[PDB]
Amino acid sequence: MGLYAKVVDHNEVHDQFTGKRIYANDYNTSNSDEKEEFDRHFYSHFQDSEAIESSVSCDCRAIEDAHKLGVICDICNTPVVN
Amino acid sequence: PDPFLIEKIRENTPCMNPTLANGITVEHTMTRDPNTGVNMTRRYIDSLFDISSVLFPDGFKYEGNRACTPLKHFEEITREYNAKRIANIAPTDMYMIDLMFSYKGEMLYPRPMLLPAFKRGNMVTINGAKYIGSPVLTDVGFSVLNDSIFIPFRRTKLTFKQTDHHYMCNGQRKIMYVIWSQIHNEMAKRHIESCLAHYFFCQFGVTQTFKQWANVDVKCNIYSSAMVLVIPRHSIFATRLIAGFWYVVDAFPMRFTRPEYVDSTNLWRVILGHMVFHQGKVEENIDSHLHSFCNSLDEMTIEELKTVGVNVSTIWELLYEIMTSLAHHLYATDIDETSMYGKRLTVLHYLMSEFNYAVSMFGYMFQSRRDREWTVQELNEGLKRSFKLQTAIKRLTVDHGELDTMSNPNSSMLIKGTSILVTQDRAKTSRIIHASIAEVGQYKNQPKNNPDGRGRLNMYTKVGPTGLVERREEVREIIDNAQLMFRA
Amino acid sequence: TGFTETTTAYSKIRRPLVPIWGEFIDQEMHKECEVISLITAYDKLSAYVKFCVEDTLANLYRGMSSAEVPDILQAKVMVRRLTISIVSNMFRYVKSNLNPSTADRVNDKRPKTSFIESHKTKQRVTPGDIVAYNLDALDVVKLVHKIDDTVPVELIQECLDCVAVTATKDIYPHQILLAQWVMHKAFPARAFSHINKNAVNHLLAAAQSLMWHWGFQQVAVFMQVELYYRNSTRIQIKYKDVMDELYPHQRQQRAINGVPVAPVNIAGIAVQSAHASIRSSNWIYHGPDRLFKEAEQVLVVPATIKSVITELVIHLGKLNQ
Amino acid sequence: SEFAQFVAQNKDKLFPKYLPVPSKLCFVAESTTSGTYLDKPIEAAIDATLTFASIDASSVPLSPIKAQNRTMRGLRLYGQFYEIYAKSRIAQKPGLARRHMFGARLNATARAVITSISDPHDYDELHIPWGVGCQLLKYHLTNKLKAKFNMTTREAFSFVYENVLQYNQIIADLFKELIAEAAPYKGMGCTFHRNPTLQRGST
Amino acid sequence: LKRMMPTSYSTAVANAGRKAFFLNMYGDDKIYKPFPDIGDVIRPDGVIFAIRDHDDDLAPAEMTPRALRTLDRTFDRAVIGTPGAKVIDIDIWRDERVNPSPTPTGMDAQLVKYHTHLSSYYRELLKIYRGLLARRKDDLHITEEFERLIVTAQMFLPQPDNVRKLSRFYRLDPLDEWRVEVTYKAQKMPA
Amino acid sequence: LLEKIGEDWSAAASVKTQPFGLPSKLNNADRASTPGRETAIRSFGESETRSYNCTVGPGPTAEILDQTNNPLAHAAVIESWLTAEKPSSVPVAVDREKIPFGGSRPVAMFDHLLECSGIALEYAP
DNA sequence: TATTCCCATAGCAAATACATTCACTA
DNA sequence: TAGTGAATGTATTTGCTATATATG
Ligand SMILES: [Zn+2]
Repeated sequence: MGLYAKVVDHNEVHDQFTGKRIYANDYNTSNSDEKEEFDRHFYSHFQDSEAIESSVSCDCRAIEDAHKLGVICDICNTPVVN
Repeated sequence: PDPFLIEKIRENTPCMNPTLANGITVEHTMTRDPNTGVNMTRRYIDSLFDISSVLFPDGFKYEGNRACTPLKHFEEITREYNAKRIANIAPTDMYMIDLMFSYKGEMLYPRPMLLPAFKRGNMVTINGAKYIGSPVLTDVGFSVLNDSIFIPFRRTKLTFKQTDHHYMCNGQRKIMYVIWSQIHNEMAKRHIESCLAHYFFCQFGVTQTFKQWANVDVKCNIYSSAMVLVIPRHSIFATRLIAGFWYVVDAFPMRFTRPEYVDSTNLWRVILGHMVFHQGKVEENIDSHLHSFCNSLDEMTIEELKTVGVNVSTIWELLYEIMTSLAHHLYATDIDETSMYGKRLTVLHYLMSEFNYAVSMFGYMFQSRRDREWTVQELNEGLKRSFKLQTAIKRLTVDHGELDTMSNPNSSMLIKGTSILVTQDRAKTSRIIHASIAEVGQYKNQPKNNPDGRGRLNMYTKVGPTGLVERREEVREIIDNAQLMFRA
Repeated sequence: TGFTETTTAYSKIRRPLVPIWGEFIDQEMHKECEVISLITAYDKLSAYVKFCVEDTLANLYRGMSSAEVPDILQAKVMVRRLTISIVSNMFRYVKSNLNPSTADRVNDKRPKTSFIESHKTKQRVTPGDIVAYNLDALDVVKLVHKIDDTVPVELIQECLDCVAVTATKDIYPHQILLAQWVMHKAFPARAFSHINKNAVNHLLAAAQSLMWHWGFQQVAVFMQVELYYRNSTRIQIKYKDVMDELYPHQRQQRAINGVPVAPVNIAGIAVQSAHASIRSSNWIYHGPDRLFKEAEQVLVVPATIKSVITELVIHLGKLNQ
Repeated sequence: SEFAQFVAQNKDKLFPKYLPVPSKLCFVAESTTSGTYLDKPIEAAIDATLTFASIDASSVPLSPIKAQNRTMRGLRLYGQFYEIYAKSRIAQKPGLARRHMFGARLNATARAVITSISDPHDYDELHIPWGVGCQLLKYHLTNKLKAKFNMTTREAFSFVYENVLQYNQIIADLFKELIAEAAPYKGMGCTFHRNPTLQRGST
Repeated sequence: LKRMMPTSYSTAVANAGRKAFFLNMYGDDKIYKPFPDIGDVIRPDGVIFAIRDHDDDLAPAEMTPRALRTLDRTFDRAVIGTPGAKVIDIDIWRDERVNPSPTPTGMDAQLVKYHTHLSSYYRELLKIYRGLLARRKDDLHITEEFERLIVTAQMFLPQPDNVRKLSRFYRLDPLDEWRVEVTYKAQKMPA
Repeated sequence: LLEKIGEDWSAAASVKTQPFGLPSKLNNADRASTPGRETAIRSFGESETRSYNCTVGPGPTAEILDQTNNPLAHAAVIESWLTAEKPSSVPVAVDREKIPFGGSRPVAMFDHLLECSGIALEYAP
């Protein structure tokens, strides 16, 4: 019967979210240590024009083994996903 | 085939012009003087600095250019930065020259500069890619498109248009054409447009303007608005002057409270500056603007107009002839737009455009800072700021319409090589038939870009030493007869 | 041209609070804001600085919000310029500070290819090939007989019976290294980082059977284990001649004081890497029971495992000539 | 009337306490030998996020009025980003919607020039060249090679790629077996597209 | 159609060094030969050369003599041309100021052979110019083509130890220790 | 003879993707890595999907797109070919009960961006 | 696939080369 | 007991910051 538009409730999205939540309010860019961590979560950075020779990884690229899929990284606290 | 047959076939076949067939870009850029051994491109650089010497402060001189040894050439392009010497091994066709300057007899730091070299067939390799450099067919002196006279200078480009204004003479309403041009650029950054008569009034007095050029003794035939100007009962140029004067006065009547102030000079400049842009800044600002304007007619542009038959020595003489001799081009042009006979094959003016831009801006810096003592350190920093290693070649493969990628699957040099012609409209990135296409172009060769045959060069064209297209008499009658039937 | 007295912060220049501010500065970025925080003309200067800034991408990428830029520039002007026409100097200083190697540029990307397709970073392995190798690793008997066809089926069967038990345990680097070495004749080694865990467990059982058949029970016991709870890459004199014959391509060494250094055997490097991994932790046995008895063996490491590993590599070198 | 109805019904979902920053994949930074490249429409998103961060990073704590003024500036920046991103990246000819939602670059495809079948033939049959057949039917051939000839996957892949540029009798036999096994159809089904696509017949 | 055969010329480029090494594609059990010589032809499957990533922990698997002869389509990188095409030219660039070279021993006999001859060719060119410059101080005029050739020779030859080494690039692409360019020609049968 | 002898043919069964998970374009470095060009061909433009939605139908048209836009669906296709007794006579390639619709990356990106802005597209009740 | 250039100078951090020592092997 | 190589500490060198009207 066709498609129409709805309005989402953002705090309901916040409540139902799963995993540790990072707030951009808790970051001082002036401290060079905190700027690096902020850019870790915001940008998807590519250091060169080289092909990515990996199939699965965690957030911090500590585990690149496909047989460890589903295991949570101990450095970035992120599950290893494809 | 029979050997006797080939000789008879050869005997009966005319030959192409070797200058066009071998490539005219090579002939115009790399040909060396037998006396001195310096090529055309380097000589062109010398001529650019000759016309710009009038803007140089006293004691500053241009000493010429010198060829660099390969050792210095290697050292310059592998200069160390951040503890790293980057070397680009992709093949290029470049050579290096040094620009020499002196100040009060003391030689300054030479400025190395790279230039491109061309091979047989208009071939050049830039950063590992092959290209073809083709000539551009351009108008000599000036160009007319639509109620506009385009005149290119080495430092500026001017277009002259027309407007109509109403003035009342002896109680009779009359209409006259007013020629205007935009010469200051902050005026574009901004109603009245800058009239040529307004510029004359800014330079000379109104009485001086009328007496010196029009030989008219204007007083205060009676001309009034629609304040009185009186002329003896015994011209078109004077009428245009009157029309421009009233065109300026009518929309700025507060300034002319007393008639005598018309004959001043500062008031006209104030009006012009208010058109372009506080009175104090305005008065000083134009006094420099009129100073640069009076020195804008370079020697190279004078010779180009001389060929057409203009014979102008000062920028004021040019404005007089535009208002007197070239005025009819604004409404009733007698020059065929579709012709190809009175044109010139030009190479360097489009090849060395970026370098020419640097030279002009260098001269403008001196003009903007007149009456100043120059130190050797200041001059060295200025030279380094403008003339850099890759100034001339930094945009050859970007927006130059006469350079195109090469793709030739066979060994022929003519088919898509030295026979490519670039129209003036596409020089920097059709028209009805004309019998000259059969002589200068190739009317059956119809690529997509130029379906009328003006995008290719006839290999039998007659060309003068400077690149001027000449006429062939042995086909003059047949060409002329066809042209009549085309327009009949 | 500057002065250091502690006023080291002014050493590269060309009033009452200058010593205090210099000492505080000397004692991680935009420290001028903090020293300004210690302590109209102020509002006029702020408005002028905001006007100057009013007329980028690089600032945002470095973490400078557009709101914070005027405050930082005002602090810099107040500390480094006012303490030493004033309006023109401040204008030039602000304009210079707004726009300070080529690799430090922050360029704007200009994106028939879509905007998403403009990013052109590829993965290295075709997704279809990974799916193919997942199925291949499940054919243990076929793979084993592709390397050594004399292995009895019963030995392979006994090894495969333990796969289900060890499927719940996590796999460790020493297990993968030995499986990669043995199975390379029929299964690619680099595929181990891409195949799923079930594929790897089958290959670990496959390699264990081959080592059992060849007579390397002392090292085969570690292929199917669980984690319980000096590093020299040189080759013993006994095997140095043989290894250099089977793996002639060696790693060159940096010259010391002009004196050249003999090349290091790369195969010896890998042996030490596996030997260090085995002794890095204690292991719990989960493999075949009969194999555990043939090794004269929670799981103690024999004192000569490096010699056994070296002989295993020697066997593989002869097999792949 | 419409605007009043919209607000009167959705007023309970117009003032959230949290807002989500877009995904990490939206903002891509590529650092090369000639600098780092970024997408210009992303600018407002970066500025909005940094603005909220600077609220607690200020050396002097902000007064309640200054806190609200900075908060509104951040919110106005978020609104600018979503409108510009939808206008410039979702909604255009090379946009997300018209290039990827209603189109795709498919797997198992080929592209080549065409010739004619003038000999006696069936009107709905197609002949593909040798090179296209080897690369297109890579996994079909690998299945046959493993079963019939007891090849490993590595050997099968090596065998297929080796014979793309040369004729091989074994591969040719497998091609016919694949075609003959598509019964009761005459062969392997496919679709041929001609551009531009206007009428039924171009596909 | 046998009388309407065109000929195509093309060039293949490979880079080896700190990241990867060449494989033994044209040699046997006793000879390592990564790519065909001048006058050879491309082998039937069309591979000119292939490179494998560096990894020391996989040496007993990936560095056996058999593994160096076998090309893995999924995990290696190869450059493929027309089978049966005849190699007619080879150009090699080497970075000699590496301590130590990341190339394993015994994998550069062919690379060194062509580089040594090429270095001699460029060395003689630079020697000729220096002799001319000595005799004709300030009287030596050279064409623009010769000037660029001498610049190429200096870019090719090693730099004196007193100065910093060159970082060679090909249009914003950094060269590795080895760069090999192979030119081959093939004749096409229209069908 | 004329140029363009048709030597630039392309054919690929599986192609390498981006970090986003969509087929990528081919650069010059990867042009000669295979005997023939292995590039995904844009055989389904917006105009083609307009035609297919009317003749073939919206149902089957979405299946064809999802087999590429969803990388997991493509992985199911390859496994079906490899495990089939007759690879050219597979009844169903993607088991829609195990891999249901809703996994397409471009659609998920579309939904995510709209959700952040505060809206979502839904079926009319 | 991205280039057309990069002010001079003092202090610091990290990388690097060399000497020394203790444990393993013959 | 003699020879040798890995681990460690220490002095030296160099890359890295941080400030310094104007051309259709
Ligand atoms: Zn991690």
